[PDB]
Amino acid sequence: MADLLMEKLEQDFVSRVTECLTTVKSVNKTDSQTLLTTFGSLEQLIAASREDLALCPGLGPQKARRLFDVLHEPFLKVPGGLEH
Amino acid sequence: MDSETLPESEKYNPGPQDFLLKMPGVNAKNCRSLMHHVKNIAELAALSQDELTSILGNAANAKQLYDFIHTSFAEVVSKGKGKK
Repeated sequence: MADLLMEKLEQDFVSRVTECLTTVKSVNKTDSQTLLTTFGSLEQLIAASREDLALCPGLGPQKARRLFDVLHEPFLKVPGGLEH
Repeated sequence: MDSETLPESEKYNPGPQDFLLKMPGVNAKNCRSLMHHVKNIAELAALSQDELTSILGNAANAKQLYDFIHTSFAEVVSKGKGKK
């Protein structure tokens, strides 16, 4: 249950997104808070491009690229041809 | 057998999968099944609440995931129930 409580929903949510951003080696908690204030939602976080991440108030294209991969790369690489 | 249960998980892209593995209503079982059905994390975020419901099987988990993704933590931390 997500809506179990909203007071804890925000807490768990920011927690989950923080690790989400930090899924890449380069992105650390510093960037997490950076993207938090920039986008503010997981939707925009995944929808963010290398440029969207780079335009942030202190990130850098390097971390933006790595996140773009995690945010745009398939799980199984190529299960047949969703991509190639 | 069962959305395929092959030990190929070792070749699955460790970056995007990590983001999925840390999803709210997506648990280890569901995550496996997700990575097998959905192309990537971008897709689960681009799809409808019905789509993930169909894949997860649990309307709740699906809802949690969708609701989480399309909500903004920063806006919840900005307003709502009373913020100062």
